[PDB]
Amino acid sequence: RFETSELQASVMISTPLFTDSWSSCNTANCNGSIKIHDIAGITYVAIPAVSMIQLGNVTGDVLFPGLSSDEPLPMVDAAILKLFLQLKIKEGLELELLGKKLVVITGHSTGGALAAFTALWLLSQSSPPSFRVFCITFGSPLLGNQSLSTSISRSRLAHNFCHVVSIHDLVPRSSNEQFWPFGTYLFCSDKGGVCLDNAGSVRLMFNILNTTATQNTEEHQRYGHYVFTLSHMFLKSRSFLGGSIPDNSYQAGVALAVEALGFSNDDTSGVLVKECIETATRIVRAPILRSAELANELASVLPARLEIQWYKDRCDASEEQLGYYDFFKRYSLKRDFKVNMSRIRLAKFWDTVIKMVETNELPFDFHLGKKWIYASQFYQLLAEPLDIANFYKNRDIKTGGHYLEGNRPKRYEVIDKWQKGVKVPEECVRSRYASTTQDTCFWAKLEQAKEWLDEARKESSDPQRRSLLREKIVPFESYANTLVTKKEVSLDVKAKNSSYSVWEANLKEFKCKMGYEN
Amino acid sequence: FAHMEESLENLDPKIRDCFLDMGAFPEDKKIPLDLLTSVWVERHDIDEETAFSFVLRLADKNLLTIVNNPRFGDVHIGYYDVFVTQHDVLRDLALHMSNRVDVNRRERLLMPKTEPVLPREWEKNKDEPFDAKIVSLHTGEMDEMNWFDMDLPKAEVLILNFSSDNYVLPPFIGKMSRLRVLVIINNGMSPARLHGFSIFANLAKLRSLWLKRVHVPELTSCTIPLKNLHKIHLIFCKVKNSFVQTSFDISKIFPSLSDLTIDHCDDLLELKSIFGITSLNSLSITNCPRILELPKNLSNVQSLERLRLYACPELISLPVEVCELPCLKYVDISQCVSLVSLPEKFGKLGSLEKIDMRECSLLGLPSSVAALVSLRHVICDEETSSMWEMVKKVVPELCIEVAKKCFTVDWLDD
Amino acid sequence: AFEALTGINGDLITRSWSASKQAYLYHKEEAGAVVIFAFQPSFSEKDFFDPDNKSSFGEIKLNRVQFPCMRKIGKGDVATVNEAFLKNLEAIIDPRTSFQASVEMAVRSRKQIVFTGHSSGGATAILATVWYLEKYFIRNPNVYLEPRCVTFGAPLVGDSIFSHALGREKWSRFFVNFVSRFDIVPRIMLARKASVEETLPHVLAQLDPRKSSVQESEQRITEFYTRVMRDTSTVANQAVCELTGSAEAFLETLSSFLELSPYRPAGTFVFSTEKRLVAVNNSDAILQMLFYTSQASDEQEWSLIPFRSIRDHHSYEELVQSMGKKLFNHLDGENSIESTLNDLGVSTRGRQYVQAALEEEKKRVENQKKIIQVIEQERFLKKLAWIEDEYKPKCQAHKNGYYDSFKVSNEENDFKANVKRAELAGVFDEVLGLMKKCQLPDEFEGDIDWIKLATRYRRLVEPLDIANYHRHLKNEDTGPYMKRGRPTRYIYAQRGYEHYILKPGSCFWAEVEELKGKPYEEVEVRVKTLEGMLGEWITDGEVDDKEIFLEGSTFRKWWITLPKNHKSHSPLRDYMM
Ligand SMILES: Nc1ncnc2c1ncn2[C@@H]1O[C@H](COP(=O)(O)O)[C@@H](O)[C@H]1O[C@@H]1O[C@H](COP(=O)(O)O)[C@@H](O)[C@H]1O
Repeated sequence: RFETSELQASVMISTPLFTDSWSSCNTANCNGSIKIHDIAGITYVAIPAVSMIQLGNVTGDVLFPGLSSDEPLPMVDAAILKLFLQLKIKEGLELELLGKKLVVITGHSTGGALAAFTALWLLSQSSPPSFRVFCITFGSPLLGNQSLSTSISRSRLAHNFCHVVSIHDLVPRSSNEQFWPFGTYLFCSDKGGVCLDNAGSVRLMFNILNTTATQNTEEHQRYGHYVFTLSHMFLKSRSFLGGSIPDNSYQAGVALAVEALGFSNDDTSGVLVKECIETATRIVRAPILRSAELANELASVLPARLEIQWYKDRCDASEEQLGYYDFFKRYSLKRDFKVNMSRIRLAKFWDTVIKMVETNELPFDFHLGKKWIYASQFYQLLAEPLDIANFYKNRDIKTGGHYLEGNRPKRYEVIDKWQKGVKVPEECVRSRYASTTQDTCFWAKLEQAKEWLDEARKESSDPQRRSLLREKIVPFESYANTLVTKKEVSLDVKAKNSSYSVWEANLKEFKCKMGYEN
Repeated sequence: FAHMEESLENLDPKIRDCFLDMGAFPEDKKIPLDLLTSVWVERHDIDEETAFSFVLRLADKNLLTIVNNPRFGDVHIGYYDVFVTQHDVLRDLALHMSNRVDVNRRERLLMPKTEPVLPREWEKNKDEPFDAKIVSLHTGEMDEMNWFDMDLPKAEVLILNFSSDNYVLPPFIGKMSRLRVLVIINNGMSPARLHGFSIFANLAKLRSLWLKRVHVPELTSCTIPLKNLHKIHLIFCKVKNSFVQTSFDISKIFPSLSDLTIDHCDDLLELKSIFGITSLNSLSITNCPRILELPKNLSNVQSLERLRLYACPELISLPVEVCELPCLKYVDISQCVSLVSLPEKFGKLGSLEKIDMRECSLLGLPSSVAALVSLRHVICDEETSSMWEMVKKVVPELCIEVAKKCFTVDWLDD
Repeated sequence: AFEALTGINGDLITRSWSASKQAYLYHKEEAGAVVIFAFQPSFSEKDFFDPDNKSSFGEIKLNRVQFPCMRKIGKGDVATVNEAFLKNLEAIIDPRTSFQASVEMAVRSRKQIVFTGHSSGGATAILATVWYLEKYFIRNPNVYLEPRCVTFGAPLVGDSIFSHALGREKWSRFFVNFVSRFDIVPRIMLARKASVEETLPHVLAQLDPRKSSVQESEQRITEFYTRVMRDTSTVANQAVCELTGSAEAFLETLSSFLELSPYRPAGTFVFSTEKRLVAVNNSDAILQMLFYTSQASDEQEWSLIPFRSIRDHHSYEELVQSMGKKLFNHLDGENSIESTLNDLGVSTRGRQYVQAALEEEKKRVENQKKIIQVIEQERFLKKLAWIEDEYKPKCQAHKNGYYDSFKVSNEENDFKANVKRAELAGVFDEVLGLMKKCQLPDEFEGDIDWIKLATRYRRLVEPLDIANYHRHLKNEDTGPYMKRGRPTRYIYAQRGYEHYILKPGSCFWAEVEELKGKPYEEVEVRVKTLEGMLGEWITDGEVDDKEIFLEGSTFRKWWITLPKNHKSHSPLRDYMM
């Protein structure tokens, strides 16, 4: 219920690292070379700024699995990457990262861009660095891309990037629209600083500053004076009346922020800044309360999963022994219709939950809720086979996409990531067959293997072609046998009339007929 | 058994005969109430109200064993879970009567077991069709054509039970001078095929139609205009070929199918042909997960008296043409997951008198629905009670009926 | 209304201050029925920061044995207190000192107990009253033995968990601490040890009233003041941002990159200013006021606030003499507080911060009342009824344990019970999640109604949950019930019940299933322990023997599989039948 941007700026200013990074950067500027040192238990990588630079602007040399090549490739400037390559700081940090737990990369202008790119390379790896990485670069150029910014956004590494820019600094402002900001950008002023996390808010602030007539060429001395006065601001307080103080907390906080950044409350540009600060903070219901409502919705949906489990048990107990997957594929009883009702209700609920998870109306640690992970795992184990059975029933013969190659709900991907977040499963030998199949795509792979075997028996008569097909089916049947031995498949797979049994019989007959045994 | 005869005598012919013919239905299979009153009307010419009164008259007796009566919510509500159970001794009493055998007549015909072996009447063509107004043929996989000639000089009612697959249409329909009732049921676990449908197309006096679990024949102009048909019910029948037949306008060929019933059927990609009819009076599409949008060209069906929906999750919501029917008096919408913000917009739907929603995801209704002055018999669910109250404030005739959902395992068995 | 609010008269404050100075030379003050205890303050570098501790914030986990019922009932974590102050407590507690003997003698005569002190002499007094509260108040709560604790300018000694426990026990009302507007004695502890180690001995020597307290190096005093102010500002800003603030991942990252003092104000601090007196109860707002009041106003004030605080460390005499002569305002009860805070000198940002804290307290109590209203609804009671009157009695009639019936059955009953259990678990998990994030009052666990309802819910429902868990063979997929898969709602209910019964479970099916298979000598010892636990449970009522002693019970089958020798040894033979 308060414009915390000023509070966040004050928190970051009061931090000793705010002054330590500035001191390290000044020492590096005096030295002119890469400075590695440890102050107050924290190590700072201080890359000196390079005067000459031309930031005009998959990667064989650069290892950044976070670039998100699937989305339009991020246009990283040629100068920044060519510098990162040519200073050869990689060997240096690898021989310096040994036995370190906390590191705060520091830089200024081009040095700040170097620090930001080095950090981005550090976190954008297959394995995250053991040492915690932070960025305190100030004055760095706005170089970047919308794709790169959104990649850092979904990577949840924007918070690790903190940048301080003065109200009169032009180096970040003088950039092309192709360079999109990412991370936390703070617009420090003489009176106070304001933190802006939203990329759109930062872009709007940059635009309004460009329209503003700010003329300060010697930005280094301004940065020094600003860090000094901000470090020594907590000692002396002020009235902070903000002229006519509004009764409303939101308006009063916004006006205080506007006064802190220098602009007058009644100034026209000050009024625009007031409006953008008002629009900066999103007004939604508290995520903690929404978590409880999601818990209640999960409790309400749970009986539908109980009824779908009851249907599965009844289908298993059926005398036909056809298999609940095959029973759902051959929908002739109203039970299939109502169980489709239940599964569609579950799918709708879980899609809503995942969508709201993505949009951030919930605590960031929602996936780490343990209970939600187990609920998602149970849902996936009890629903997805039926979803793929329905898809295959509605799948035309010409529709060869199957379920492995696309046509898989994104909710299942997110659930798979959440189960990737669980502890290591205990390798306890199952006394009896598992209640549900551990693999959530086993049936689709079985369907693909059935298609391959049918192709073999109606094509590839050429022994070698058939032989290659047999070589294709043998690893899958070996995998299935291993799954059976560990008892990771329910009784439906072992059903006499089950698709798996018929497929195995056809495989045995084909092996006998070609004489491919052993 | 003697008390059964006494009770039959107590019932006057108007009801006694109705019962006797009702006992001729498959004993193991359930009997729909709508089908029962249909055959009762087409045989004894009793009105619908008289048929309902006779149903009650049998109900007070222990002979009738109705499944349930959830249609009590409103008279507008159509027959719901009203299947009736009878006694085999009661059918044995009909056999003990041997009215067909005693009079050597083709009326009151029944053969149990639905055995392929046809009766002595079919044998050596001993089927003396003295009077065939009543016809109940129970068959399994034997030739529907039978092994004799059934001219049916006077046969207003006919039924047929079957199973297996790839069946054929018997020429008895073509031989029949007149007939008004036709019932075919397939007991197999797979949809059944039909051949030679032109035999049933020879006659143009049929008045009722009811089929189950059979591949429906195409709706071409080969069928002679059925200007006396008024009822059409489809159960578990894939209509992929027979539908999308808008080239042949159903109304233009015949005023047949004034009311239509679809249940537990899929592959209904479109519905243009259904809405192309001009003589339709009632429509009920239930248990169809293959419907996404009701066509906006429903202005042809302007006499529609009731529209009922029971199961259609893919349907996003109701269209805006719902409030364009001055004859729509009853609406049912339940068990529809995708019904968020149901656009009833019942400002021009004042004809609507009763609205039922056992369970729904309705999230919002226009103020026009509150303007509706005839929103009585509101069988609403537990949720959306605030909105019913809002409507109650403007129109106190709401007559709300909060629906408490119950859960049973009876759905688990068949 | 200061006396009405705190229960302390001004004459008692005068006696407390007099005894505080007198004890400078554990001094007892037999002033009528009231017994005033005053601890001698000390001014040494080791006193504020214990050399043994290595952290920048001297702390030690309070032992549960010496300090029972101070740990948070949830999560089972204890609070932290200053190591040197705890050492002073344990030194005074020693029988040779006879302080505890004097307290016992005073209590045996029903004489009122008052603990007082200034600075160090005070900080300890607060610990000693907490010790006496847990010694006597919790065992037999009574008005006559209710103690009082008044101290002048004491450094913060309690953590957030300590304040939460103090509030939960409703013992915060007995604590009243007087703090001058400009006084570094309570504000020093909110600072890093290393940040102030350079000038700490100098300022401690100057602050000593017993010492000459002269030749103060302004430079060193100014440096110490600047470091303390900076650290306190950082702590206060972090606290207010954490309590109500956005960009939580950002705060998480710097919290991973920073080290801040965890000590939080506890009790009822009362502030003092020539214009008016002000008392607050909100712990979070106490730190905000502590930071904001001591903020600089003008250049003339600067370099004088350090000197002013140094002199005001011993200026409490004038405040005590003129306590009655000053207007009193209760900040919590006061509706319009802008004028009062302006008189206190708190800037606009501090006013808005404390107002936000008060609003968040209002939201907390509103959530408590909403949860109470939801619980009072009949539907939840009906749902409990269903389980206790249709499912269980029918299973008893069916000669099958309701747990065993839950395992294998087709009756809709089982389905209805499953649905009811799911619905109840959803609401209880809602309440548990609300309680986890401290969105409910610290006393929400306190009232007997909620804990009784939770205990009944656990005892009625948990067998159904374990039946569902073991029936689906998830034990062979993740592990035993106790190791993993136990909802923490039942654990929290058990913890609350244990805490409630400390002063004056129903999941036996879990281990019973665990014992199934792999019989051994260690298993049969576990069988005897189980038998004893089942006996004491049916004595307590967590499990009901008759529904378990049925012929069709799974326990019965397991006992049948048990060798006849342990059967002969066991005493439950006649009960089993
Ligand atoms: N292998 C597993 N699969 C699915 N969920 C798991 C699980 N292991 C633990 N859980 C659930 O995960 C939750 C984690 O605990 P908590 O809710 O306090 O954060 C528990 O409620 C637990 O419920 C336990 O799981 C049982 C079945 O849960 P559902 O009824 O929700 O399917 C419950 O009876 C209870 O014992």
